[PDB]
Amino acid sequence: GRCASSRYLQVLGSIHDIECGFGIDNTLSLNLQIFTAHWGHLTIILIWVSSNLYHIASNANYSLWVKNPIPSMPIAHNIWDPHFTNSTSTPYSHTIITTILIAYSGIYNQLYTSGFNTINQIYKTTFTFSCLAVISILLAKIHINTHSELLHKLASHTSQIPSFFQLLYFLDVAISSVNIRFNFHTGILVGLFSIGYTGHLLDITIPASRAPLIHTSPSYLTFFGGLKSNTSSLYLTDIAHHHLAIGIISILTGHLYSSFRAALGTYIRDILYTSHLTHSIKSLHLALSLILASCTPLTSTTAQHIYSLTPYFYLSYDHIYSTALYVHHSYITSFLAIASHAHTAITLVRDWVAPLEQESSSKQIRIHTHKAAIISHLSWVSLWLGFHTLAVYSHNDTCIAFNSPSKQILIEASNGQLIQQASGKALYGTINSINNYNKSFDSFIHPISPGDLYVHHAIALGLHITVLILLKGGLEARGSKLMPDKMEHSFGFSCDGPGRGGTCDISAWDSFYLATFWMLNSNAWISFYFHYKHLTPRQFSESSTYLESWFRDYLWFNSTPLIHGYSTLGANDLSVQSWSFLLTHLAWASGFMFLISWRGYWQELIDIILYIHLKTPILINLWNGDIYTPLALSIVQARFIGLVHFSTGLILTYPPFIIGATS
Amino acid sequence: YTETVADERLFEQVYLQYTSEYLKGPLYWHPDKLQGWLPDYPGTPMIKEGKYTSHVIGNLKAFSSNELAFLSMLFFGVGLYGNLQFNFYDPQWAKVDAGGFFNVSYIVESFLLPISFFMHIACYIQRQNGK
Amino acid sequence: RVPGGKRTQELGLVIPMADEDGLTDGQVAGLFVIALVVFISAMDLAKTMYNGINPAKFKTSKGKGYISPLVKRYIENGF
Amino acid sequence: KYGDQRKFAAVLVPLTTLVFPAVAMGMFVLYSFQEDAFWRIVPGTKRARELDEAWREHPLFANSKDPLDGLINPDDYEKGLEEAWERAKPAGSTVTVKDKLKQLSKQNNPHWESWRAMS
Amino acid sequence: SHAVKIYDTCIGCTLCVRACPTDVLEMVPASINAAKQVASSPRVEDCVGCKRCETACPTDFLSIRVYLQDNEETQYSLGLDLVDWS
Amino acid sequence: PWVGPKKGSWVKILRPESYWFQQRGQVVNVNQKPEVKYPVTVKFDSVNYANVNTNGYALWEVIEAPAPGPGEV
Amino acid sequence: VVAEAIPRPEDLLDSPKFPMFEGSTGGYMSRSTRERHAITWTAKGQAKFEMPTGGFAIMNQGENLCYFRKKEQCIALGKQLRKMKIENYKIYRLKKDGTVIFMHPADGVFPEKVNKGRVQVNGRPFTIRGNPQQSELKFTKYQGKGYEADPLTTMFVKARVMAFADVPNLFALPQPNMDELVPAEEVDKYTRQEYTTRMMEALKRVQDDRAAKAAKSL
Ligand code: CLA
Ligand code: CLA
Ligand code: CLA
Ligand SMILES: CC1=C(/C=C/C(C)=C/C=C/C(C)=C/C=C/C=C(C)/C=C/C=C(C)/C=C/C2=C(C)CCCC2(C)C)C(C)(C)CCC1
Ligand code: SF4
Ligand code: SF4
Repeated sequence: GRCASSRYLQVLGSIHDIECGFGIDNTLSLNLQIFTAHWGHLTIILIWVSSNLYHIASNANYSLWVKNPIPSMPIAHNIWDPHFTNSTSTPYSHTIITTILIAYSGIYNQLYTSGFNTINQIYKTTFTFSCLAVISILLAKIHINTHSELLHKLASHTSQIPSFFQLLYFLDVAISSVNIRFNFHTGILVGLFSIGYTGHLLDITIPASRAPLIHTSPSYLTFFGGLKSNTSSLYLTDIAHHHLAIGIISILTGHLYSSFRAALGTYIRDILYTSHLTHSIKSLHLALSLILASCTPLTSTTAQHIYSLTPYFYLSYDHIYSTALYVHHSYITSFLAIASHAHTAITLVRDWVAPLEQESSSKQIRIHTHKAAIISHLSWVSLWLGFHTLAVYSHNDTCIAFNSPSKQILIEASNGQLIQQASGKALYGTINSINNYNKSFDSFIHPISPGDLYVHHAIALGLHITVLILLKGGLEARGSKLMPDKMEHSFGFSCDGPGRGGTCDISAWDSFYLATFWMLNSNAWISFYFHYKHLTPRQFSESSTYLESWFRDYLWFNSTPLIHGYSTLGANDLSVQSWSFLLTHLAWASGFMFLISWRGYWQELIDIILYIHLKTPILINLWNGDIYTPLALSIVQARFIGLVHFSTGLILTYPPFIIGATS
Repeated sequence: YTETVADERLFEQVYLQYTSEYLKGPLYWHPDKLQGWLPDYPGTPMIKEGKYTSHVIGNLKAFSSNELAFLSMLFFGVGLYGNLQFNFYDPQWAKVDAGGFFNVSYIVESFLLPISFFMHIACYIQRQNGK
Repeated sequence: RVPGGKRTQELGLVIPMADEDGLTDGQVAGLFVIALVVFISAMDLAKTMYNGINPAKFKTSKGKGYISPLVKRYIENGF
Repeated sequence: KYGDQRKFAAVLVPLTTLVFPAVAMGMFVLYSFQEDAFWRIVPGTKRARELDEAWREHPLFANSKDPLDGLINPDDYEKGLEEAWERAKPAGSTVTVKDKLKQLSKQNNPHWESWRAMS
Repeated sequence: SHAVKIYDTCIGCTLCVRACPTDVLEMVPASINAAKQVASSPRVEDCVGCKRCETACPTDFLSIRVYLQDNEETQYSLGLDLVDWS
Repeated sequence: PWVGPKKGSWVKILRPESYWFQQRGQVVNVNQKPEVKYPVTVKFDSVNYANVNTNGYALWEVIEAPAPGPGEV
Repeated sequence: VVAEAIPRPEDLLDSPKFPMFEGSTGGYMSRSTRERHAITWTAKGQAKFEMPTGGFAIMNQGENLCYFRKKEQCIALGKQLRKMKIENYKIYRLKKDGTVIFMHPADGVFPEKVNKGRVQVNGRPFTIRGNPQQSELKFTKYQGKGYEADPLTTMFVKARVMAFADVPNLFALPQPNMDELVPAEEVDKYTRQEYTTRMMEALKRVQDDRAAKAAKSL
């Protein structure tokens, strides 16, 4: 016997699930594979950085954008596509000149702020980052060899006593050690990296931004505030001082755990054992979940503070950079946030040992004892938020459709206004006690209106429901009342049969699949809020309390330039935006059939098609189907493929709209 | 005699009661019994008798309860003085804004408040153990 | 270029293009040499990851292995 | 001129987006018919057996798959268990610890990992 | 091939055996219930995985449990008709 | 000598995977054969997802709880 | 039980045992499949029935014989026949070589009827919840198959779960002395039974040292 066509999907669904590998027999192999994969991924990141730097160096106009950044537009890379018109000139080129694309990433402001002035510096930087990619791959090879050499040194290893087998658990102490990793991460990788970047700023960035000054004196460490007037960005001296302070704090903190000597520092196990934790820190899924849950606030605050307090030169002067960066980082942090819950569920399925029935000692145990209370209260708050946001929006829509704008229910956002007032009083007290006052903070505090209150309630509803689905999946991954053996099965499995009431979407993976739709919807709400307030603050402040305003004055109204891109009147430089808009609509709708239509129909359809192929004159004498038997996609594969189509469509439909509306 | 289900359950209970006691001993050697795993470090028991042992406070395990109480109250006074003399009374912000420097004594002292909190925690832990 | 979007037309935003080349062919070739080095090393790394660790090397491979003196300390310092 | 980099594009773009992808797809469909294909996720491949046996040949990982591995002195454990069962043996029960454990280890699951018979 | 396991809670319904569409299950004598019989799954290589046996089992939680193994599918566990894997 | 709870006596279910875990149900009958592993038969007012309101439990999964009372499972 | 001599369906064209059936495209796909399942039965009257592969059929008053690609179709037809009070039907799997394997009434008694000599295959001696946790059996014989564990392993891991919750009374495993142990494997003292005595004395020394160290500030 052999396999069917579903082998490809089955293999690719766990192609990186190194725990599911067949040759892997021990944590040594798993940890070494993960470490080597980390090295390869770092190489990929470095090559990507070098790629962007090269294309800015070669197929771009950094040397000219740096001179007049406010009205100029950067170039991403050239367009070489043989499908364009070999005659005339495309709307993306100045007549006979080559074809170009406008960069919406923001690397131009990054390099300008960091101190780049010439193309030659960018070329040297590209070369150095390619060198670093080589170094990373060679480090991967080095560590593979060192661990294989330890394994070979077990050919000259014996304790002369039966305790020699204890060495089995310490072979991967290089990777699995936690105290040393925490100490050196928090100290070196955070604090000293910040201190080195402060040195970079003081040596290059501040010297290459103003007239020549003293030999990088300590007057380069200022405490001004935000939004230097000329470049509309944070003071580079303030940034250097901030990185210096963070570096000092994290360097001091990095001396906490017992890393290299047994006589200094406290152990993480003893820290947890005397607190409300003591979790299984040897689980890789648990660590991954709680560090993905750490990159999530970091990325969300990155999205918030790149816009609110623009740190790069002339970044606020670009109407497309500011929206694209915020939306990108919001989507990245939403993905990481749902990742944290997905891997928490995988941790509970795979890497969690629980007491017999009643020992309420582990934190997961105490959570599982009253998990029903958690889920019931999360459902209650989700229901309240949904009911009272949709109902008030419906009131506003109905009363404004009935020619009565004054009959709306507009709750003044008093709590957010109080927080803003307190923060503004603090900031104004800071500013008034300065001999160099009249500072600006850009959008750190923004006008808050009833529309803001309603949108914040909608966002809270989305977050609550996403957390509800993910938390329910995590807590009932090991067993629910409907299926009280769920931890005997895989993390993702089809169903439990039509009996016992019917059990579609019962696995924890199915809970993740359901929660990804809500993650996408909440992110869409957040992005729509930001983009609408960005396009017209006045119209958002007044007419955003009724959903018809969102439907008309934002979606229908702002989609005018994009659809007009390519038509029977000529093309604009938004032609790619409109074409990708339609393509992403097609991708989004194509995944509906993988979600709505389920397997058996298609399996019968595939049986009919296979009947045809085994009935066609020439095919039957070459291919009997016994080798790679065509079969319909399995249930979990179908749900995942539909989810991928839906996610791709929903995500990639937005950047064309952003570019058409802002540019 | 035939092995009734009650007899099988009795064997289950006997086996579990014996083995759960045996595995705690020095003769099972499971990876969950390593240092940094569930069991306490050899010479440093953290929790015994449902009370924080003296080894919790690390290098302060040899300190007396009276010494820790005095250090806790002294550090609380000094740190609270530093915080109040840095924030509200004798503000340093205007002085440092015009090119001056912080009163370094205030900065050093203000870090003694959380130190005092944990010092009084350690004082209570020492008092519980009779040290 | 034929601009699209209201703001580009109503503000006069323009996209300057350098009349020079950017990078000469020699610089591109210099980058491609190191890119090829990355490529060869990455193919080797992919092979090694695909095949995984070989534990049976101690029966055939020469030498006797080695544990660095710090790795021993890290082993006996704890976990 | 601002062009003259298109001399690189006219070779690289057709190459890496047509020749390399087609060669990769052909090589992948060829690899799909090897006996080693997807040996890490597909059960019953020869290389998986060789890797498992190679792991078992290592002196550290000989008794690694045994769930009961760890008992430093299994004879002491068995003797203590037998002594504890003797004082709790119900009346004239005829079951010993040795055969009880022997029959509790031997289950009947013929269709478990039967895919270890082709490669 | 899937994995069909029978647990001690079986009460000799024979409903699981009757519901199986590929004769995977059978009744064997036993002494752990008033019916003096428990189910067995000697031929799970023919178990398609329809889980009708689980639908038919009336114990509080199923005395018969079918564990799906998709990376394990054989021609019999897939119900292949147009194609032979032998 | 009768073994297990009396007939018609309410018992609280201690089987963790049972649909009626920590619920209560009347004892229909208790099988007196020592060879039967799950002799206690309990019927419930609330049916499970299989629309079955009765199940057989082990001797160590019923604790002889009082009557449910008003508005109590 | 005596297996019949069911010939290969490609060599028994026009047999008197074949019931009168309409014939459809649902039959087994020749030119691509060589494994066929055959079901035979003896009827009393020519009662019309439904073929599992579409189309109806009329049995013969004597012997009957049908060929199908899948065992499921044969079992479906067997249930349909048994509803008509037709017992004594046998289902055979035909190998490509022509080998006849007797499948459905394997011991001659239908599986819903208890027959002596059968043994509970794939039986587990506990409630379904009694299976060991998947997390406990990582990188063992049952890496992701906790439901396949033998009951002894389930009891062992249950006892381990019971033990590894009384943290204060656990025994921390001593750290190996890598630098001064670990000679060449040929450098061993043999004396295996003495090695356990060395284990006993070394662990006694470790425990005494730990007790002495603990009795300093505790
Ligand atoms: C927009 C979304 C979308 C799309 C594209 C399809 C497409 C299809 N559905 Mg479908 N379906 C959808 C949504 C969609 N469905 C939804 C929401 C449901 C609700 C459950 C269903 C329910 C459904 C059922 C129940 C059935 C179908 C069927 C079909 C197929 C018949 C049409 C066909 O063969 O045209 C061809 C497919 C196209 C997409 C046309 C465009 C093809 C492109 C434009 C040309 C080729 C591109 C080119 C080669 C690029 C190469 C790729 C690139 C990587 C190089 C087809 C694959 C039927 C079927 O399969 O019967 C034959 C069928 O029975 N669908
Ligand atoms: C006797 C009626 C009754 C009572 C006292 C409660 C009480 C409660 N429900 Mg509830 N519920 C009910 C009926 C009832 N429910 C019905 C019929 C449904 C089906 C739609 C629900 C669906 C439901 C959900 C989905 C949730 C609750 C929740 C809750 C709790 C928080 C309060 C809340 O969310 O209310 C809001 C209640 C609703 C949104 C449901 C609609 C209210 C119905 C229509 C009232 C019907 C009353 C009935 C007709 C009275 C007839 C009297 C007459 C015969 C004499 C609380 C214990 C939440 C929870 O567990 O958090 C702790 C929660 O998440 N309920
Ligand atoms: C599930 C309930 C719930 C949730 C999750 C939120 C969530 C949120 N509210 Mg909010 N709010 C609620 C109910 C809720 N609200 C109710 C019932 C009212 C009264 C109409 C308000 C009035 C309100 C205002 C005026 C503002 C917010 C704001 C906010 C946001 C900032 C957090 C904050 O300060 O909230 C405060 C925390 C709460 C309100 C929690 C109270 C939860 C209780 C249980 C709700 C029921 C209370 C009950 C009706 C009181 C009856 C009194 C009666 C006996 C006399 C956040 C998204 C701010 C915002 O978005 O500004 C941008 C803001 O300015 N809320
Ligand atoms: C000889 C010479 C030359 C030539 C050169 C060449 C021919 C080049 C080419 C080059 C090339 C053609 C390159 C390419 C590259 C590519 C790359 C660089 C990629 C990479 C990737 C990576 C790195 C990643 C990877 C991975 C994956 C994805 C899978 C998994 C694993 C890993 C992670 C590894 C000249 C005359 C000029 C000069 C002189 C010298
Ligand atoms: S249906 Fe369930 S309880 Fe009845 S005989 Fe089959 S396995 Fe046993
Ligand atoms: S899943 Fe279906 S084929 Fe398998 S044993 Fe149960 S009833 Fe029979």
